[PDB]
Amino acid sequence: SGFRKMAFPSGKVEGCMVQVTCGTTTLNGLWLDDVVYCPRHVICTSEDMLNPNYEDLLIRKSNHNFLVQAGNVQLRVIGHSMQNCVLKLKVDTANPKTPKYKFVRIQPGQTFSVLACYNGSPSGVYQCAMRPNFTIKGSFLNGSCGSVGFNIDYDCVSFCYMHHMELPTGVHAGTDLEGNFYGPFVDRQTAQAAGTDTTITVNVLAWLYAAVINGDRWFLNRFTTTLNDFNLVAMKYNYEPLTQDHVDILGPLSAQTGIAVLDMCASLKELLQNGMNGRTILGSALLEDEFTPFDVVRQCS
Amino acid sequence: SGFRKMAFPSGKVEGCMVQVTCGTTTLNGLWLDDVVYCPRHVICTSEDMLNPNYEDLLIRKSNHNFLVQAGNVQLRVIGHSMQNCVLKLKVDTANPKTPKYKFVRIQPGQTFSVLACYNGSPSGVYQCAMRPNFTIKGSFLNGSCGSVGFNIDYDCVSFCYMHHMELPTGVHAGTDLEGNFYGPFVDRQTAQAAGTDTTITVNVLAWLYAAVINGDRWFLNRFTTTLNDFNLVAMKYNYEPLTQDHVDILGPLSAQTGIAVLDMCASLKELLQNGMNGRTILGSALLEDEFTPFDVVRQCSGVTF
Ligand code: NA
Ligand code: NA
Repeated sequence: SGFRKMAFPSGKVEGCMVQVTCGTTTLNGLWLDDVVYCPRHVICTSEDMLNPNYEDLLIRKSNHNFLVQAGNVQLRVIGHSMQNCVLKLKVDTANPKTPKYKFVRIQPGQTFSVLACYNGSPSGVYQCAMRPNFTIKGSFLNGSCGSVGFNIDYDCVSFCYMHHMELPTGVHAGTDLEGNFYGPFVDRQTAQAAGTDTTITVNVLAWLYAAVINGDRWFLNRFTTTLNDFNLVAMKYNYEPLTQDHVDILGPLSAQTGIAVLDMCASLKELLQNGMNGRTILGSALLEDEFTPFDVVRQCS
Repeated sequence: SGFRKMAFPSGKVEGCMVQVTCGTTTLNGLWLDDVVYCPRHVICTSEDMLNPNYEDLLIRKSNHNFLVQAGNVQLRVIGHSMQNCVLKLKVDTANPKTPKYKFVRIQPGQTFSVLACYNGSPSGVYQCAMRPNFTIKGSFLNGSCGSVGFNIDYDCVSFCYMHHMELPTGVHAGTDLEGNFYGPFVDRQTAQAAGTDTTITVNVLAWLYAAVINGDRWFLNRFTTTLNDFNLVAMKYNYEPLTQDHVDILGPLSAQTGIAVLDMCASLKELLQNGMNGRTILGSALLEDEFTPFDVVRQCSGVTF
């Protein structure tokens, strides 16, 4: 039993982290087969961080301006291209530690693990979620750009996030591994602000189902609700609307515990109205929204 | 910026995990050099688990009774030996992935990373602390026995924990890699219960410093206190005593933030005596105590391995 926020084992990703340097700037890259992926702003200088013209900047670069270091080895860049906001450096050597992998674009509410790196060396691993406003509440210091987020299923690593920047609110923004940003953000240092963040409702309900599994029932009630009445209420607490897709995703947990999905919604509505009265659920005094319905079955059932 | 519960990168340990099978029981083993380590209760069965004699059960076993499996490769056991509560299986192959490593025993309040495995397959990693009552609040389902806990320093892995059992409270108990239990527990099917737990005070203080470093400052006040006066309040609320050594260990963070430890203790005192007034610290409504001062310095400085 017990319920921890759990991250994926990071070994398969550790063997892919490299250091990429252009002029004065050094950040992390991802070495897979004979390609190193990194954020394109590694070619940006102090002078033009507001309105960098990446096409004009990249055409002026030679292969040997890119310094790639895998551990103690220096890799030879033999070609370069840009795909949206991700730089792709072709190297002469394929990474022998390349795992089975794919690139996936995730949706808000989905969870993944982050391997925070500095100078191509791993610092630590943690679990997090894509917030509804397309940011992540990460732990990133200067030089962490290029760290990646991933899931692991069987033996296949699905890369879903690359870190690019921190916003004034302290939260973080990045791209998928095809270089498309999550959310309405751009790799420019002009004024940008995250949209108002909300709670991932389907994840909260999943975590309340996990509590019942693990034996906790003090928050249940005899009421049910209509989907619409629930959303009217939850929106007033800055909760994400619940869709019929979400209701279907929770179908399995509703079976294993015998509590109908709209029944559990009534309990959540009551918790928002009352708080926890000094009590806790699964060791937390706040409602947790970074466990997906999938994670809950992974770790419980 | 940002602050998260962060585990060590686990690659060096994933290369050492194997599956051990004896009779009906299957659990995880740690393969280092030419030895596999695992809990000795793998040789137990239904009849014996209530009151076993591990001396006697083991001399009855033969090397061929132990099926050791590294991925899809099978290791030949050529010797078996017992050290306290861990079984040592000698194999005919040294693990080519053996890291630089060391066996250490940790103290209550210290933190480590756990690589939870099932059938020898690493499944997840999380950060936890050795509670003052010598349990860990982990996440383990059947088949996770033999999962290990570790720290990393520079390039060296310090193995400090091996999981053995779950307690009726849902918390977990285990040993160091020399087979000595943490806490007053035995590897038997007998009535066992965790002692009453307390909160790791020096870690709460470390976490308050982390909140300040990240710009969360509402709980600070103008007041200072005395080690003696705080400890009488701490004991009142089931907090661990704060020793002078704890104060020195927090020195770096007090110098980096300008809040003396006893200045911060006053803030913690007021939080114990008044609550959180309906607001949070680093996104938590409870006081976090699973970050050590060293953990805080390292996440805020960016040390790598
Ligand atoms: Na209900
Ligand atoms: Na104070």
